[PDB]
Amino acid sequence: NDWWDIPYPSQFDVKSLKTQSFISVKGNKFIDDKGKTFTFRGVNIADTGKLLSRNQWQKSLFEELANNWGVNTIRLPIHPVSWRKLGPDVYLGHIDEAVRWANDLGIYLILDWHSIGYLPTEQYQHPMYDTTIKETRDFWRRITFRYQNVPTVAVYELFNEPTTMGNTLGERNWAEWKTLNESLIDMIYASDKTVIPLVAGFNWAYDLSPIKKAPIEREGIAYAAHPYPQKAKPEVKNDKNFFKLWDEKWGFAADTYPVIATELGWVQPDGYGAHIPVKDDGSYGPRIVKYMQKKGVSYTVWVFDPDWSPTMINDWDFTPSEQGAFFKQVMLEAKK
Amino acid sequence: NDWWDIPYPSQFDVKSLKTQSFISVKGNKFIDDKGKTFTFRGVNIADTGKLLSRNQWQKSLFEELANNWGVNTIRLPIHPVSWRKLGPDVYLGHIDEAVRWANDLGIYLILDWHSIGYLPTEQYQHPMYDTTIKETRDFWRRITFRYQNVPTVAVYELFNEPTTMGNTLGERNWAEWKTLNESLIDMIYASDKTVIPLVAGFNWAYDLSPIKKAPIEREGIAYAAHPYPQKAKPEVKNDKNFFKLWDEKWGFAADTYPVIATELGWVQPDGYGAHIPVKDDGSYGPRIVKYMQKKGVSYTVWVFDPDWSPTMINDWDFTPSEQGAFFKQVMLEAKK
Amino acid sequence: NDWWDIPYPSQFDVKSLKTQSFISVKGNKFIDDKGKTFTFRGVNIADTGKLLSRNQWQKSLFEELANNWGVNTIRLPIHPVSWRKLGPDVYLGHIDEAVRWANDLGIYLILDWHSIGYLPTEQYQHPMYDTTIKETRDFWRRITFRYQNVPTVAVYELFNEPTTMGNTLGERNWAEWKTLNESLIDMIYASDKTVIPLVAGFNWAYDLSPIKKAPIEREGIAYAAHPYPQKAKPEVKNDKNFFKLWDEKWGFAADTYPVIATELGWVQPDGYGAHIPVKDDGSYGPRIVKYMQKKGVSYTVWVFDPDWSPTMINDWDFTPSEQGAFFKQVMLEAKK
Ligand SMILES: [Cl-]
Ligand SMILES: [Cl-]
Ligand SMILES: [Cl-]
Ligand SMILES: [Cl-]
Ligand SMILES: [Cl-]
Ligand SMILES: [Cl-]
Ligand SMILES: [Mg+2]
Ligand SMILES: [Mg+2]
Ligand SMILES: [Mg+2]
Repeated sequence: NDWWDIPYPSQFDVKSLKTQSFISVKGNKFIDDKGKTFTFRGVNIADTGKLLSRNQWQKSLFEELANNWGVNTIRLPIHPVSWRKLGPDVYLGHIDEAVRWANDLGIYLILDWHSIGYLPTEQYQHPMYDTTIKETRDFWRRITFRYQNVPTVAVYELFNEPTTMGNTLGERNWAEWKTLNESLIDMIYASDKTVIPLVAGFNWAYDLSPIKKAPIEREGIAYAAHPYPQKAKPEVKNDKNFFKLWDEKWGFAADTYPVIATELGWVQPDGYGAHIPVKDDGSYGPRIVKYMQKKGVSYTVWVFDPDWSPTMINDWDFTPSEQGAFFKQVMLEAKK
Repeated sequence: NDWWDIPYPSQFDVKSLKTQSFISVKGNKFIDDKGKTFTFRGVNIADTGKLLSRNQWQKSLFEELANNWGVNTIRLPIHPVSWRKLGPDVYLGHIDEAVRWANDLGIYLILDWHSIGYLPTEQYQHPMYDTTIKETRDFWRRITFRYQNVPTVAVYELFNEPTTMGNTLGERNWAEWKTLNESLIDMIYASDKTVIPLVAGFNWAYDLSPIKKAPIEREGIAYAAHPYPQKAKPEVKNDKNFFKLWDEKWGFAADTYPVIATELGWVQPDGYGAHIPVKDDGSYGPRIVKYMQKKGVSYTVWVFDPDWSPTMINDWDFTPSEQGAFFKQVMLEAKK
Repeated sequence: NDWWDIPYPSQFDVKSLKTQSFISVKGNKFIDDKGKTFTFRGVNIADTGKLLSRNQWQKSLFEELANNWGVNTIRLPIHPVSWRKLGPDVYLGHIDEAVRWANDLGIYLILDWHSIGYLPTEQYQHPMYDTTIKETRDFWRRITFRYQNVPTVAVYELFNEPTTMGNTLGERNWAEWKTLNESLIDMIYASDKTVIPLVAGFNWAYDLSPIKKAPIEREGIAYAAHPYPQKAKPEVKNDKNFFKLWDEKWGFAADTYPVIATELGWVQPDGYGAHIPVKDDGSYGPRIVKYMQKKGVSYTVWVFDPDWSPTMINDWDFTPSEQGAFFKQVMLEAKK
C-alpha cells in the first residue's frame, strides 16, 4: 500500500454494450439519434446501497420494470452518505452493473446526485444528504470521465432538491445557484458533451420561475421539476386551478426547454408513510398525467421500493400500491 | 444501522421549564419581558467536555454560582474540538442539562462557539479551536432549532475571538467578517427571532472600532468585548488613560448597542498560569468594574475553573482566587 | 489526552545550524547575502515518506548529491497524502533533519507543496495530490512559523503544478489563481519576510504568459517553470524553434523576475517509465541547459530516485541513468 502506486481511473468499456441510441436536447424536446422525439418515462428505485443491503440489487429488478411496468428510464438517487459508505470505487462498480442491465433492456438511466438542501452554504435537510461543493464536483468529475460516450446514461441530475428550508440553511439566491450549476456543467462538458445536465430550482426542485428572467446560460440542458400533490395549494382543488399554479412555477419551462418531473407521486393521507407534500385522495394521478401529456413533459415516479414512501409497490414480489397500479397502466399504455 | 432510518432532530421541550422572562434588545440596552432593564452578570465555566472528564458537570456547580457568587448568567465556551469529540448529539444532551439547571435557578446562558482565529480563511490559533464555515453554520443551525423559544438560552455568541494573529492567519478584512456574521444571523433569525446574537471585532474580540462606520446591518444584536488588562497599553497607568483607550476601541459601542464583556479578568504577573494579556497588579479590577458600571455594560468573568487561567477559584471546593474574591463581592453587591 | 493540554508549536532552533548565507531576490536575479549572484542548481528527491518506507531517508543521500553530483539545492516534493499519512508533526520532524543535513553541507532546500490540479475548485489529477485551500494555508502557516530565519530553507513553492486538465477540473482563471497566490504570500510574509515564494502558471506550471499583463503584485518572489521536452511542440525540432516557443511561454519571465525550472528532464521513448511529456531522444538535454545558461535560469532536475520517472539513477547505489549522467556532468562543471 504505497500511495504513489494507486492507479489512475479507467473508463467504462463501451464495447461491452449493445447498440443503443443517444438521447439529446433539441429546443424544448429530447430526441433520439434517429431524430424521433423522445420522452423519459419510468421510475426511481432506491439508493444502490439500500438495495444491496437486502440483496435486491440485481438485473431481475430492471427486467421487472422494463418488461412489466412499461418503463424506458430508471432514476438512480445516489445518496452522498451511501457514496461515502460504499466508497466511490465500489459504488461506480455497481453503477456499471446498472449500465449493462439497462443497455441490455434498451432502457436509460438518470444519474441523480441525491441531496436536499443548499449547496452554496453546504447545509442540508438531513445527514444522509450531507456533501460539500468539493465532493459534489468530484462526483461529477468521476462520473463524467467513467461514462464518457455511454448512451445508456442519458441525464446527469446535478443536485436533486435545492432548498433553504425557509432560509434556515442559508439565504436562497438564484444568481449564486445559477453560477454554481454553470460551473458544474462546464466541468461535465469539458469531459463529455453528449450528456444531458438536468438543473433544478428552489422550494425542493419545485420553483423554476427564476429561469423566466435568468435561465442557466448553457445549451443542451433540461430542467427538473418535483410537482408533488401538495406543492401547489389552490383553495378550490380542480384541474383548472392546479394547472394554472403548475404553469406559473414549473410548467411554463416546457415551452422553451425539455423538462423531466424526476419525482412525482402520492399516497392516501392515511396510507403508508404518508407525509406532506405527498398526501392526496388519488385525483392527483390523472391530473398530473393529463398535464404532463399535454405539455410533453418527461417523468420518473417516486418510488419503486416497498420501504421508502410514497411506494409504488407493497413488497418485493412487486404487488402494486394505489399509485403503483395507476402509473403502471399509464406507462404500459404510453409504451404502446 | 441503515442511514435512511437515522431520525430527524427534535426540539427542546419548553414544557419542562418553569416560567422565566425572555431577555431582548431595546436600543442600547437589554430588557426583560416585564420591560425592566437587564444586565448580564456572571462567569464563564470550562467546556462541558472538560468538566465531564473530571465529574464536575453537575447542577451543584450552577447552584454554587447562583446561590453564593451572585451570578445571573453563565457563559458556556463550547470548543469545536470538544463538540466533535463528544459529538453533536451527546453535546446537545449535556447543554439540555445546563438549560434545565439554569432555568430552575432563574439564571441565563450565553452559548459561545469558542474558537480563536479567522473564520473566513479557516485558520486558527490552536487545533482545539479548529473549525470550518460549514461546521460553524451547522452548529448554529442545530442550536437555534433545538432551543427555539427557550428563554433560558439568551445569547448566541457567534465566534468567540476573531483574530488574524498579525495577519499570519489571513488578511483581516472587516467587510468580509461583517458579511459572514450577517449570514449567520440570517440563519439564526430564520429559525428563532427571540434570541440575541452577539458579534465580536478583531484583535481577539477587543476592537469594535469598525462598527463606527460599518456596523452589522441587523437589528436585535449585541456586541462582545474582551477587555483584558493588557489589551490597552497606556504609558501612564491610571483610570483616565485606560478609560480613554477603552472608549476608543470598544466602550463607545455601549452608547448605541448593548455590550457584553464576555471575558475579562486578571492574575498577578507571578501568579498561576500568568500570561499576556491577563497580567495585572490588581488595580484593573476596580477600574474595569467602575468603567462597565458607568456605561451599563454586561459581563462574564473568565473563568470559574481551577485549571484554566486566570482562575476565579483555586480548587473544586470553590476557594476564591484574588480575582475570584474581588468579582464575587462585586456580583453579590450588584445582585442586592 | 486532554485537548486543552496539547502544546502550542515550536520554531526550529537556528542555533543548531552553522553559518549559511541567506538567498534573496534582487530584480531578476537571486543574490546571496554577500551580494554575489546565485543560481539554484540541483535535483528533486522523492517524497520524504516514500524514502523513509525504504530506509533511504538519511544524510548519506544529501552527501552523495553535494559531494558527487555538484548540487547546491534539493527540492523536497511534499505530497499532501504523505503529509496526512505521516501527520504534520512527524513530517516536520523529518524536514528538520533535512535542514540540518543541508546546512551542514552548505546546500539549500526548496520546500514544494506537491499537488497537481486546480486549488480554487479543489479538484486534482490524482488522490495523492488531494488537498483543500484550508489545508494548503495551514501547511504554509506551519512551515513559515517553524523555519523562520532559517537560511537553509530558501524557497517556498506554493503549489507545484496548476492545471485544470482541459478544464475538466474547473475553469482556469488567472485572476482567481493570482489572488489566491497573493493571499498565500501575504500569510507567509506576515510570519517571515526573508523567504522566497515561488509561483507557478497553468498547463502544469508551464505557461507563465499571463504575468506579461498581470504579474503577482508582490515583491521578492520568483516564478517556476516545468519545461519538459514535449511541452513545446514545434513541427521542426531544433534549437531555434524550441527557444522561440520556450521564450513565449516561460522564458520571457527571466528578463524581469528570477525563474526556477523546478522540474525538467527526459527519458528515451522506450526507456523506463516513459510517458508524455518526458519522452525525448536526448537532444533536449543540451538544448534546455544551453537555453537556461543563456538566461541565467535556476533549476532542479526531476528526479533523483530509481522508482519515479524520469529517473536520474537506476538504483540506490546511484548508477546514473542517461539523463542522470548528463546532468551530473553539467552540475559538476557549473560548480567549478
Ligand atoms: Cl427554497
Ligand atoms: Cl407531514
Ligand atoms: Cl486581528
Ligand atoms: Cl506571556
Ligand atoms: Cl491548465
Ligand atoms: Cl504517455
Ligand atoms: Mg451518456
Ligand atoms: Mg432563547
Ligand atoms: Mg528561510
